[PDB]
Parts: sequence; structure tokens; C-alpha cells
Amino acid sequence: CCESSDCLEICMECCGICFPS
Amino acid sequence: CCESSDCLEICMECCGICFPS
Amino acid sequence: DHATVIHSGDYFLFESDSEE
Amino acid sequence: VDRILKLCQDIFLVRETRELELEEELYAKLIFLYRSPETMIKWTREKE
Amino acid sequence: KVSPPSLGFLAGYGIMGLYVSIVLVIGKFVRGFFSEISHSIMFEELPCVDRILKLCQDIFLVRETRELELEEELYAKLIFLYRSPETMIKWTREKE
Amino acid sequence: NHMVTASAGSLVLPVLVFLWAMLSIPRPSKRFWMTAIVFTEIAVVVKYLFTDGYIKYDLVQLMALFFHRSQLLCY
Amino acid sequence: PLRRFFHDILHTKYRAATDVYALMFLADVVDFIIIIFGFWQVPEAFLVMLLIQFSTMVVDRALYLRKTVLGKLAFQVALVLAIHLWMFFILPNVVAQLWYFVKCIYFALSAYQIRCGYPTRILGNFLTKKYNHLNLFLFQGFRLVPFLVELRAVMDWVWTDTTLSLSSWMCVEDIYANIFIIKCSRETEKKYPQPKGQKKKKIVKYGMGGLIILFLIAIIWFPLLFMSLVRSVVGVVNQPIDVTVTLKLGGYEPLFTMSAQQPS
Amino acid sequence: SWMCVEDIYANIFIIKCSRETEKKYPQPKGQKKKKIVKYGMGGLIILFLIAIIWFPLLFMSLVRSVVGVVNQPIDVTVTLKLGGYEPLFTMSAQQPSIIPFTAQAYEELSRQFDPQPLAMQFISQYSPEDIVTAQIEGSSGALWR
Amino acid sequence: YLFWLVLVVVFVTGATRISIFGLGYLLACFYLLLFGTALLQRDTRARLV
Ligand SMILES: CCCCCCCC/C=C/CCCCCCCC(=O)O[C@@H](COC(=O)CCCCCCCCCCCCCCCCC)COP(=O)(O)OCCN
Ligand SMILES: CCCCCCCCCCCC
Ligand SMILES: CCCCCCCCCCCC
Ligand SMILES: CCCCCCCCCCCC
Ligand SMILES: CCCCCCCCCCCC
Ligand SMILES: CCCCCCCCCCCC
Ligand SMILES: CCCCCCCCCCCC
Ligand SMILES: CCCCCCCCCCCC
Ligand SMILES: CCCCCCCCCCCC
Ligand SMILES: CCCCCCCCCCCC
Repeated sequence: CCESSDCLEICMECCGICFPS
Repeated sequence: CCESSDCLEICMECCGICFPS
Repeated sequence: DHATVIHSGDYFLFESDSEE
Repeated sequence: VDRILKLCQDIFLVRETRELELEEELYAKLIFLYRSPETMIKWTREKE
Repeated sequence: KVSPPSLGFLAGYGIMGLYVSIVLVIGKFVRGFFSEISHSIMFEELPCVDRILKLCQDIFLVRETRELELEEELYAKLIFLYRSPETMIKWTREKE
Repeated sequence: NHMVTASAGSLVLPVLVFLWAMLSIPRPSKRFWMTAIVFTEIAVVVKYLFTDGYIKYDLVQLMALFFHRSQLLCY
Repeated sequence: PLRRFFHDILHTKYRAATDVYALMFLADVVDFIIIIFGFWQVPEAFLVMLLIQFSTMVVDRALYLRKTVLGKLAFQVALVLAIHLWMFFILPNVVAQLWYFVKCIYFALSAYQIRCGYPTRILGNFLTKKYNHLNLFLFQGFRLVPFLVELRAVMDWVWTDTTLSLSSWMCVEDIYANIFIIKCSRETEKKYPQPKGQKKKKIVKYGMGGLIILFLIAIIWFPLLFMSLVRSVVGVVNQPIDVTVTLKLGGYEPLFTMSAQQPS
Repeated sequence: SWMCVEDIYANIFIIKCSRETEKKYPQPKGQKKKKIVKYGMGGLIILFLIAIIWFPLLFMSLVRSVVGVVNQPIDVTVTLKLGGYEPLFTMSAQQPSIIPFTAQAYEELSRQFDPQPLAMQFISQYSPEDIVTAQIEGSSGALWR
Repeated sequence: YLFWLVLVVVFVTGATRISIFGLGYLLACFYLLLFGTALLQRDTRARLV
């Protein structure tokens, strides 16, 4: 049950894994 | 019209692009 | 000279003197 | 990082107005911020 | 007529895929310069490095005369200069 | 029209759209629109005099160029 | 005379000022994309068109950074004629029709730049204007494009009037890029704050972690799978079409060539 | 630790050389960056980047494109295997009888089958001195067995 | 707008039947498209010759 809030969270945090924060 | 002064400048600055200053 | 003026930074520039 | 982006954007502004003397001067600030980690701590404080 | 294969692997995808891979890796190689140039402006933008070369050359001089006790001591100075960025600022000041 | 037909058909008006109409003091002119209508009519006439089995995308061209003329006449 | 008047009123004039470079470049990016995709004499043609899109984009950047309306006029005139003459060199198509269409949009937005003028404030990255989440993602994507970041930097340096060298220009660009990314993140954390001490949301963890694991699986296992799959396919029936039994008997003249073929 | 002191020294030397040259030849305060210097370095970098992407493609295509070496049947061996038990009728010919069709000859064949598009296509696409003539011998002498 | 749908037919009658009469139809359209808005309000009853 991936919510849109979760979906942005996931995306942003993978971006933080590569890019800063 | 590349002058010798310009030529050294160019060379040194490409060296600075790789090496320090 | 460019060299001396780009290598002139000191701590006084970063003091909080009414930085708006 | 608000105070550092101001510095960066001031370098850009000073290159558009072609007052390149101040470009050298503001670049000096940028490099000293990044040459002393303790001043970065001071300048990047959350509130003041 | 006959067609001589001047490809080797596969012009359609083998060589093509290799080309793409090369480009990407060359991409990363070139990024390797313009990405973290700002993480060294503390070890590369020193105004006057004269005092540090004296230290370095003193280590060399003390190894030629084989007084290796002072080698350890002068190495300690070198590593503390490079362990505290603020002392580097002090030691690399243009004039004094 | 230059995407459906080629050569002498089009490649005169599209060039002029990019180099005269759109590169002008505010509204193109009057001569641009006149030359557009004229060229499109000439093209129709010569394609009718035969290229064979001529296509008529110049119908919708001429009629749109005369619609704009009406819009700018009313101002 | 009339031509001179047209050009005078396209240069001196009394118009406004807009910055449509972003859109012009986007049109050219789409053009590049469809030409790259349109590899389908043809390879040579597509390779020349590649070099072309590229060279024209570089020239455009030059005129934008040097704010040259006269230069843009000249470029536009030349490019219009040349692209229209390239329609005659069709000898090496939906791809080409689309390339023409998107180049027409570029010519329309370029014509607009010339007839409007160049605005005073031209510097500043398009995707660093606002500090949201979309700007963040777009900027990071631009940085992920193989050589766009570095090309932008070097190019801009060459045109923009600076006192600094390439090394130092690249320093301020790196600092700015990193600072922007941090700012966007700080802004989003102020917009949507996360309670103090609130786990990390099971789902978020499962997603990112899962993706990473799967990517690692595809580094080791997937190649092996693909390799084995392709190599395993072996075995095409090969049956002797004919049975040629030549019972070479006589040492001098070998004979006995009674033999058969496929029917038998 | 030996490598540490070597790295430090190397970097320090490079910095010193640059500092010394800036003292020897000072650059006025706020003096652009010299258009030519910029054009040179920048140009080289751009060209190097061009040679990362475009040049390989060019080289690749250039080599691969070269294709096409005329292959003409040396002989026309028509063995009209007739008898099921003993296939014979091997009256056939070789290069002397085989005629590599000339340019004019090719035009003739193409025009003969010009009405049919694909027929002409075959002939025309095949390069001149490609289409060979099957002048198979029909005379016997070889009795059969 | 009927004055104008007729102008469309005038054009297409020429186009379809490729002849010399067709060229004439084409011309009749071209003309009454140019000089047409004038006589759409001046030929309403005033001499529709
Ligand atoms: C909008 C669409 C985005 C995709 C465009 C086309 C995709 C092209 C390739 C994109 C792949 C994305 C992977 C990014 C990985 C992050 C690493 C990075 O440096 O990403 C860099 C950009 O570098 C690149 O050019 C991206 C390609 C990296 C190569 C990885 C691809 C794997 C395939 C090759 C495998 C071998 C890996 C390399 C071998 C040895 C290399 C020395 C971004 O940090 P940054 O410093 O500017 O950060 C600023 C502050 N830290
Ligand atoms: C929000 C997209 C899912 C997380 C990103 C994974 C890479 C793409 C896989 C599926 C694309 C929708
Ligand atoms: C389809 C599986 C991945 C293919 C490429 C998607 C890239 C993932 C992006 C991760 C966060 C946006
Ligand atoms: C081919 C398009 C897919 C994008 C390539 C990978 C992008 C995500 C990988 C790492 C995230 C920064
Ligand atoms: C001074 C040499 C020109 C700049 C260096 C570029 C690499 C060599 C190309 C031509 C060698 C003379
Ligand atoms: C002929 C083009 C380059 C080949 C190798 C030259 C190396 C360039 C040096 C850049 C500054 C010295
Ligand atoms: C084969 C000899 C040419 C030298 C190789 C490249 C040297 C210049 C490239 C980068 C400058 C540091
Ligand atoms: C991953 C950095 C944010 C950029 C957004 C798109 C980049 C490609 C990821 C998914 C492509 C299929
Ligand atoms: C960082 C790992 C996230 C998933 C991989 C992103 C897409 C890159 C393409 C590699 C194939 C899985
Ligand atoms: C740093 C870019 C300067 C030009 C490249 C130097 C020579 C390296 C050989 C690569 C072929 C262009």
C-alpha cells in the first residue's frame, strides 16, 4: 500500500543516497 | 593571433584545470 | 593583482556585521 | 545554507553588471569559507 | 556480391552497447574533476606554502644525516598541520 | 504544408514566415499577407496546370490566410 | 532601402525583453533526442545531423551569453536557409517531419528573442530559481546527464566575462550546485516537517532497500542468467544428404562408385 | 606515512611554482581573463568531448560501411539428374562459356523486365559485371550408364 | 456565411474536374475571396450582378 506521501519520501531519500540530503 | 604570452597562459591554465593552480 | 586579491580572505569578512 | 547562496548569487550578479573587481573580492570570501571549517560552522548556523 | 564483416562483434548492438558503456564511464571520469573540486580548496588554495616546504625539506635533510629521531618529530608537525585546517590558515598566511 | 509537400511547393513561404513575418515590427505587415495569398494562389494555379494529381492543402492555406485578413480588417 | 529599414527596426527598435532561451534549448534537446533515436549512408547522415544539432546549440549559447541580437539575427537567417536546404539533401520520413516541426518551434522562439531583445539579467540556472521538490529532481537529473554539467560550465566561462580561470569558475559552480541541493532539502523539511523520533516509515525503508538489493541481484545473477540462456540453445539436425560410397578398389584406377542420394 | 610526506611535498611544490610565477608575472587586478586564453582552453575541452562521442561513431561507421565484393559463378554446373536409379544429364559449362554481363548487357536485362518493378529491381540492384550468363553446354557425347 | 460556402464550392468544383472550366472556377473563387467581403455587404440587394 504505497501512498503518494510514501512515494515522494522513497524517491527523495534515494536521491539523498546519491545526491546530498 | 595566439601570442607566446597567450600560449603560455593557455598551457598553464589547462595544467591548473588538471593539477593544482 | 588578481592572485593577491583572491588570496586575501580572512576571518574579519565573516563577522556578523549587520548582514541583511 | 542561505548565507552561502547569497554569496554565490552575488558573484553572479557582479558578473552581469561587469564589475569584475568585486568578483575577485567575493570569490575570496567563498574560498575562505571553504578553507576554514570553523567559519563554515559559524556562517551556517541555523538562526544566527 | 559477398559482404565482408568489418564489425567483429555486432554493429547493431554489440559495438553499440560497448560504445554507450564507454561514454558513461568516461562521463564519470570527467565528472571526477568538476564534482568535488570544493573539497580540496583547503589543501590547494594556500596563499604562501613556503613554511610547509621548509618542513618537508627538513624531513628530507634529517633523513640524509640519519638523525631519524627528528624525522619522527618533524613528521608530527606535518600531520598536525594537516589535521587542523585553522593552523594551516595561520601557517600559510601571505606575509606573516 | 511544407510537411506534406516539398521542393518549390512551400520552402518559400515557410522561409518567409521565419525570416520576414516573425522578424518584424509587431504585426507582420500587409505585404507579407498579400504575398502569402498570392504565392498560394499561384501555386494552386500551376499545380492545376500540372507534379500530377496535385494535392490541395493550399485550400486550407488560402482560406486561413483570408480568414486572418478578415480578422485584421475588423481590427 | 526597405531591407535596411527592416533590419534597423529589428535591431534598434523600441520593444520589451524576454528570456526564451530555456524554451529554445528545450526544443533543441527534443530535436537532438529524436535524431539520436532516429539512427534509422543513413548512419553517416544521422551522425552529421548529430554534430549539427550540437554545434548549433553551442553557437546559440554563445549568442545568449554575449547578448547579441545581431548575432542571433545572422544565426537565424543562416540556419533557416540551411535547414530548409537540408530538406533537399534527403538522399542519405516521420522522424524527419517531426525534426522539422520541432526545429520550426525553435525558429519561432528564436525569432521572438530577436524581435523582443535580451533582458539584462541573463545569468542564473533555470532549475535553481525556486527551491521546491520538482526543481530538486530536475536539477539532479541535469547533473546525471553524462556531459551536460561540464559543457555548461566550460561554455559559459568562455563567453561570460570573468576574471577567474576555469579551475576557479568550476569551483564556484560546484559550490553553488551543492548549496542549491542542500537548500532545496532544507526548504522541503521546513514545508513538511518530520516529527521528532518517528521511526523512518516501514514502507519507505522496504522500497529503497528492496530496490538496492534488486539492483545488486542484477549485477551478479542476471548476467549469469542471460549468458546461460543464450549459450544453452544448441542443436540443429544435420543428416547426410547423400551416401557416397566410393569403394576405391584398383590401386591404379579406383572405381566402384555405385552410390545413392536423398531419395534412397 | 612515507607516501603521505611525498604527496604533501608534491602538492606543495606545484603550489609554490604557481605562486612564484604569479610573483614573477603579476596579473592586473580585475583584468578579464583574455578572450584568446578562454577560447583556446574551452575549445580544446569541447573538441575532446566531441571526440568522446562523435568520433568513435564516425570511425565505426566508416569501417563497417565498406561492404561488397563481386561474386560471380565461375561455372554453370547443371546436372539434370533424371533417372531415379542413375541420375545423369551432366552436360554443363565453365568460365569460357560463362559471360560476365557488361554494363550494356545489364541495361538490356533490366529493360526487358522493366515493366515488373521487382524484376527490374533485382537486375538493377545487382551491380554491373555481377549478373553472369549461364551459357550451359547442351551437347552430349558422354553416353549414359 | 453562405456567401462563403459557395466560394468554397466554386474552388472545389474547379479542383475536382481538371479542365479549362475548372481553371475558371478556381479564378472565380480567388477573386470573390479577395474582392468579396466588399460585395457581401454591398451586393445584398444593391446589384447582385
Ligand atoms: C534525466 C535522465 C537522467 C539519466 C540521463 C541518462 C543516464 C546516463 C547515466 C546515468 C546513470 C545514473 C547513475 C548515477 C550514479 C551516481 C554517480 C555519479 O557520479 O553521478 C554524478 C554524475 O555523474 C554521471 O556522469 C552519471 C553517470 C555515472 C556513471 C554510473 C553509471 C553506471 C554505468 C557504468 C558502470 C561503471 C561505473 C563507473 C566505473 C568507474 C568510474 C570511475 C552526480 O553526482 P555529482 O558528483 O554531480 O553530485 C554533486 C555533489 N555530489
Ligand atoms: C515512484 C517510482 C518507483 C520507484 C523508482 C524505481 C525505479 C522505477 C521503477 C518503476 C517506475 C514507475
Ligand atoms: C525499471 C528498473 C529501474 C530502471 C531505471 C529506473 C531508475 C531508478 C531511479 C531511482 C529513484 C528515481
Ligand atoms: C536510461 C534512463 C534511466 C536512468 C538511469 C539511472 C537513473 C537512476 C539511477 C541512480 C539514481 C541517481
Ligand atoms: C601550445 C600547444 C597548443 C595547446 C595544446 C593542445 C594539444 C596539442 C595540439 C597541438 C600541439 C602543438
Ligand atoms: C593532438 C590533440 C591532442 C593530443 C595530445 C596533446 C595533449 C594536450 C595537452 C594539453 C595541455 C598541454
Ligand atoms: C601520448 C602522449 C600524449 C599525452 C597524453 C595526454 C596528456 C595531456 C592530457 C591531459 C593534460 C594533463
Ligand atoms: C534520480 C534523480 C532525479 C531525476 C529524475 C529523473 C531521472 C531518471 C530516473 C528515472 C528514469 C526512468
Ligand atoms: C540505487 C539502486 C536503486 C535501483 C537502481 C536504479 C536504476 C539503475 C539501473 C540499474 C538496473 C537495476
Ligand atoms: C582537457 C582537454 C584538453 C584537450 C585534450 C588533451 C589531449 C588528450 C587526448 C584526448 C584526445 C582529444
